Amino acid sequence: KSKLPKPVQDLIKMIFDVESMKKAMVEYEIDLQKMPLGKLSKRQIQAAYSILSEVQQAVSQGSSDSQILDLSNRFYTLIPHDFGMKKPPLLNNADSVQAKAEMLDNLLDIEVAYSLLRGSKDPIDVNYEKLKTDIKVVDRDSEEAEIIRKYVKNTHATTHNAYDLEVIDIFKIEREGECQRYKPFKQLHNRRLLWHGSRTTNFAGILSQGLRIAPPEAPVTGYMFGKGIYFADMVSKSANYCHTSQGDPIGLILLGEVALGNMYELKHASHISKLPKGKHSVKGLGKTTPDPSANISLDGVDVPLGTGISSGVNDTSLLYNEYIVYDIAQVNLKYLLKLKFNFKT
Ligand SMILES: CNCc1ccc(-c2[nH]c3cc(F)cc4c3c2CCNC4=O)cc1
Repeated sequence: KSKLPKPVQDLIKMIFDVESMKKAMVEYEIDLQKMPLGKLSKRQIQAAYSILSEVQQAVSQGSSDSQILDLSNRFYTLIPHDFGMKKPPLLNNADSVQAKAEMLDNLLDIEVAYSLLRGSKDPIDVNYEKLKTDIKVVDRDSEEAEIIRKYVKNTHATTHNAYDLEVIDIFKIEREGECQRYKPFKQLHNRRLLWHGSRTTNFAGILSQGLRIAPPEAPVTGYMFGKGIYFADMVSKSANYCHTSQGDPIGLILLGEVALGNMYELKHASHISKLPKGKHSVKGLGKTTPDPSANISLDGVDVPLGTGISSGVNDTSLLYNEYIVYDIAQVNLKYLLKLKFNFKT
């Protein structure tokens, strides 16, 4: 009965895949009986973030093993885990705290996906409408597809040699309310078409609610430029955040129009609470940048699809550029790509 094109139906099945959600939770060693998908709650996850912030503070402060163990046990009480024969890993380093924070980020979007899914017509059409997003297939033979394929081909980083990328499908997307929300930023200068990678299990949340900023209660660990929305001009830097594997080599990646305006240019980590007055974004400066002479205009937006060349910058923490905005209204999502990851083994 569903009149949606086959590629769009396949996308809906992929994003609302309950088996992918359960597999993710098993990998995280979550107790699926004590915290089923339907029992995930914002208030409990909020409280879990706060505890992880206390753990992060305890670890860097060099607190006693007693107070670290206490906080570690409090986290596992809020978010039940099942380690089987193995005892529960002690949360006593920054990497472990960041891994649990990123698990919570993914769990929240899985909760959104499951709540939508269980919230006459073909089930595929019903679930499509719940995304509150217009999704159209971009024709393979179109100049539009040629530009996007070239962006993918040209901006694969030399140091990301674990996989090759193949574009399966290109979708043009329009989130309900996003045009009205973006309107004020639409006439800002320096609008750029940039990559945003995420786990497939996040995309129901991303399409229904848009790209969002980490809450205050989330720990600061791994936010190089503070709590904002991060984008790449190199497809492979973003593609890495799809967290695809040989077992599941199909990923989803966004092209967003980002209203960057006056960029605060940084070479090193700075946890931005407030931009300098007159700045609209941060650019992390990479050693390698898309060749600016190959910059193209797609529907009034700059597409940096040039091959990676040396920037001017040797004295930087970053191999590749990154772009951060601190207002959700500065992003207009344009395309969603289904990518095949061909791992080299
Ligand atoms: C949430 N834990 C800390 C954290 C995790 C991931 C990111 C991040 N940095 C990026 C740079 C970039 F150029 C592109 C991306 C990211 C991300 C994740 C979002 N997606 C990206 O493509 C930033 C902070």
